[PDB]
Amino acid sequence: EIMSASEGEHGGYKEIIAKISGDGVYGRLKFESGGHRVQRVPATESQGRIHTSACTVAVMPELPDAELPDINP
Amino acid sequence: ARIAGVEIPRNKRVDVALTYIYGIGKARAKEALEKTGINPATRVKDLTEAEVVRLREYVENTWKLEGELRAEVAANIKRLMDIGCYRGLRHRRGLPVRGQRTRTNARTRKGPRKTVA
Amino acid sequence: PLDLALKRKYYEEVRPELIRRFGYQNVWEVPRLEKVVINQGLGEAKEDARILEKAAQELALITGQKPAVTRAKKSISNFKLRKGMPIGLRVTLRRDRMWIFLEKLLNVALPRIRDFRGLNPNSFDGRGNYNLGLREQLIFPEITYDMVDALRGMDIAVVTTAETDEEARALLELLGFPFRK
Amino acid sequence: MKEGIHPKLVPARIICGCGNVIETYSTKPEIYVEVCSKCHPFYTGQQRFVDTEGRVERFQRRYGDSYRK
RNA sequence: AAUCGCAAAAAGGUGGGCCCAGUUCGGAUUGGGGUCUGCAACCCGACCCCAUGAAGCCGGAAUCGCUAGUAAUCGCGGAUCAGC
RNA sequence: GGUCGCCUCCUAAAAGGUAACGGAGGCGCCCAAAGGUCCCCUCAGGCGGGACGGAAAUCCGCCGGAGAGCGCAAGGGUAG
RNA sequence: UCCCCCGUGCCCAUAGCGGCGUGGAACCACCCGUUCCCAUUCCGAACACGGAAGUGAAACGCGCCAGCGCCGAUGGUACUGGGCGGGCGACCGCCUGGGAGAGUAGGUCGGUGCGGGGGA
RNA sequence: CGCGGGGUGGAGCAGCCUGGUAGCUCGUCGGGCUCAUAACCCGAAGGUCGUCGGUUCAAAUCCGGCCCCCGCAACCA
RNA sequence: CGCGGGGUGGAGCAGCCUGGUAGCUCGUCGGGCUCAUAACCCGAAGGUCGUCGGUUCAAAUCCGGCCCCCGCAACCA
Ligand SMILES: [Mg+2]
Ligand SMILES: [Mg+2]
Ligand SMILES: [Mg+2]
Ligand SMILES: [Mg+2]
Ligand SMILES: [Mg+2]
Ligand SMILES: [Mg+2]
Ligand SMILES: [Mg+2]
Ligand SMILES: [Mg+2]
Ligand SMILES: [Mg+2]
Ligand SMILES: [Mg+2]
Ligand SMILES: [Mg+2]
Ligand SMILES: [Mg+2]
Ligand SMILES: [Mg+2]
Ligand SMILES: [Mg+2]
Ligand SMILES: [Mg+2]
Ligand SMILES: [Mg+2]
Ligand SMILES: [Mg+2]
Ligand SMILES: [Mg+2]
Ligand SMILES: [Mg+2]
Ligand SMILES: [Mg+2]
Ligand SMILES: [Mg+2]
Ligand SMILES: [Mg+2]
Ligand SMILES: [Mg+2]
Ligand SMILES: [Mg+2]
Ligand SMILES: [Mg+2]
Ligand SMILES: [Mg+2]
Ligand SMILES: [Mg+2]
Ligand SMILES: [Mg+2]
Ligand SMILES: [Mg+2]
Ligand SMILES: [Mg+2]
Ligand SMILES: [Mg+2]
Ligand SMILES: [Mg+2]
Ligand SMILES: [Mg+2]
Ligand SMILES: [Mg+2]
Ligand SMILES: [Mg+2]
Ligand SMILES: [Mg+2]
Ligand SMILES: [Mg+2]
Ligand SMILES: [Mg+2]
Ligand SMILES: [Mg+2]
Ligand SMILES: [Mg+2]
Ligand SMILES: [Mg+2]
Ligand SMILES: [Mg+2]
Ligand SMILES: [Mg+2]
Ligand SMILES: [Mg+2]
Ligand SMILES: [Mg+2]
Ligand SMILES: [Mg+2]
Ligand SMILES: [Mg+2]
Ligand SMILES: [Mg+2]
Ligand SMILES: [Mg+2]
Ligand SMILES: [Zn+2]
Repeated sequence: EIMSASEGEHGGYKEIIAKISGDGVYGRLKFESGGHRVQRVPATESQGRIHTSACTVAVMPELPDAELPDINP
Repeated sequence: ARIAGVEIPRNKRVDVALTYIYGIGKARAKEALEKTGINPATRVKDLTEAEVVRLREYVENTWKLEGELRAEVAANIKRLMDIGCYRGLRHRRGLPVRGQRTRTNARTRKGPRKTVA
Repeated sequence: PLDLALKRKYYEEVRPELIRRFGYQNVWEVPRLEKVVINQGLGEAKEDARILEKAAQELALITGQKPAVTRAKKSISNFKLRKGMPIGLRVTLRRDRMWIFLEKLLNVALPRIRDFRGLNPNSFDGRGNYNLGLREQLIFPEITYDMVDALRGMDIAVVTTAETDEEARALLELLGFPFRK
Repeated sequence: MKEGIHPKLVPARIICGCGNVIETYSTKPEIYVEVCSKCHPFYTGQQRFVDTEGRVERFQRRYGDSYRK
């Protein structure tokens, strides 16, 4: 289920975050964190040239959070 | 109401009038005429009660008609859907049975267009 | 009194047959009808024209007596209905006029319906009453084609002195009431 | 009887769709009928009508054999 | 095989019916019953008979073809190929 | 800031009455029928039955002493 | 005077619900008929009239049981008019006169007045 | 209470001259032209003229009464 | 806490005074235009109106309690 998701005119997603819920999820998506290069002739190509591009992705595990039960005398 | 299952269009001819019975088409209409010997092109009301009562029972007893016919048709789909044949699963999911292409059309089994993003 | 085939069938056949089956020790203990009540629940002509005033004519045509009106008990918003506003017809048939109804109903009217498969036997009340429904009023022969402007059904209700459905089912089945099982 | 708004109850002859002369009373004097108690299927016994055993279906379809064992 | 056959061209003419209606318009969908080709038509064939007779009463924004035997309309033939 | 007259209940200690910036609600109208009288009728609710009809529209049955109704707040009264 | 029925009061369920049997000579009811008086927001159901063939089925009358309902002591307590007592205090306690509610035992399927009709 | 003048279709409205003529704009619909929204040009629908009632051959145009909104100036124990 | 206003489709704002009836702009979705994007053009979706209650035949509309937001007040010592 996606959360934040800024579009990208065409196509994208220029930025998009998503909560992938389940079991063994972080275990198999651990190694995705990093830069992913892409080489191809893009859709946007004004002629016929192959264009290199990149996208950083970041997998972050589920963080059990908890604010302090207010103050304490 | 009236012969046979319900009343038939008294304005137009009798060979047409029979069609408007859930059980009779133009085919069995012609036959109902011949195996009763009645005038083909004479209007409904114009038929003498003598002509009427003879044709009344003739067709009631020969084939299945109206809710009686409908009954079997309904009963047919039941048994298909229960044994779980392919022709039954297609009824079960409300899709076209007689093997058509679903990627387009087949609207008449699907109803109106269920467009989503 | 009156020469009525049904009034006869009851007394000269059904009635002694009832005593044959259950055996009563008094002549009055033998079950018999008392009321036959018809109720077209129109209500469609609620805040609408007295289009029901034609349906009165249709109803009286069948019974041989004028039906009175019934009006709204409480008011209901969901039904587009204000209290007191008229919504239905009731006509009670006692004595001889009752018989003439059943004598015509059981004979002519009932079999003239769309796919008659026999009256539902479960539809029995409990303390000896039986109720059923009609969707069409042209079923009766007194009603013709142009006399009708729309299909108006009715809640036929027939009562009896019977202690239970056993006597009731028995009484009617001998009279001319078909059943499914 | 509150006579003054009720219809007449004339003696009615009723010729039915079987030659029947159903003797009774009614509001209409000469009314004719399509079907009556005297010939309806679900009225006079189990009857038959067209329906006998539901088509040739299905364990009795016949119209073929290839077994002798 | 200019011999024989596919082969009735269909619009057309004549005759008869239909009377402005979801209609004798429309033939989708479905039931039941069969014919053919193939080892074999469940997924997955074509055609025939019966019954069912849907949406549709001239189509928003938009858009296409074609200037003469052309456009529109009416059939027929073939390549493929057991079959469609 | 809140309140100011009138009404209902409680506070109020079993007559009446009784305070507080005590607890809770209403009123400033309405009806030519909602009034006078004679005559007849009896609820709400519950279960079972009932074409469209549903939780409930109108109808049947059985059950029911008042829990309905009595223009509107509440109390009292009220189907003899 | 004693029993039965009818009308009617009183007491206000110890009288009622439910179950069980019983009563038609009389009385009553249902019942029969819908011409007339009268009547139905439709129906002779109700109300009304003229009856008297049937019948105690229903209603009602009379008994019969205690499931429900209802009634419900004695004894004891709570509470309390009055009079005191103890404790720092919050609250307890004694004498005197009055005395529930609940619960237990148990009771109840009525009593009765006037009038009319009929019985011994 | 007393004076002043009005509804005319869906809103604004002369027709209220001087009684025989019910209009304009927008609105809405169809067509035109149109990259368009739009201006623009043709056609169409809707008026019972606040009510009952009176004069007239005929009156939304005149009167009697009255409904109603706005407008008028006083009064307010 | 003392008074006032407010909470309605993803954003912003009508509708509540007078009960029956969810509206505007933007956004989003589907189809056009264009080589493509935006503009533009055509069609659609999308809330049971903060929340518990009560009034009513019926509540976004009326009435009471709570939650959140906003402005005003908080003075003489
Ligand atoms: Mg971004
Ligand atoms: Mg960011
Ligand atoms: Mg007989
Ligand atoms: Mg009864
Ligand atoms: Mg021709
Ligand atoms: Mg087909
Ligand atoms: Mg057309
Ligand atoms: Mg002040
Ligand atoms: Mg008190
Ligand atoms: Mg006290
Ligand atoms: Mg005093
Ligand atoms: Mg009731
Ligand atoms: Mg009830
Ligand atoms: Mg029910
Ligand atoms: Mg529901
Ligand atoms: Mg009581
Ligand atoms: Mg109130
Ligand atoms: Mg009270
Ligand atoms: Mg004496
Ligand atoms: Mg016993
Ligand atoms: Mg006895
Ligand atoms: Mg007995
Ligand atoms: Mg005896
Ligand atoms: Mg006797
Ligand atoms: Mg005697
Ligand atoms: Mg009685
Ligand atoms: Mg006698
Ligand atoms: Mg006797
Ligand atoms: Mg005894
Ligand atoms: Mg004691
Ligand atoms: Mg002491
Ligand atoms: Mg001490
Ligand atoms: Mg202390
Ligand atoms: Mg102390
Ligand atoms: Mg203490
Ligand atoms: Mg103290
Ligand atoms: Mg003491
Ligand atoms: Mg006692
Ligand atoms: Mg306007
Ligand atoms: Mg004149
Ligand atoms: Mg004039
Ligand atoms: Mg103004
Ligand atoms: Mg918002
Ligand atoms: Mg573009
Ligand atoms: Mg959707
Ligand atoms: Mg949604
Ligand atoms: Mg609420
Ligand atoms: Mg509410
Ligand atoms: Mg309050
Ligand atoms: Zn017949």
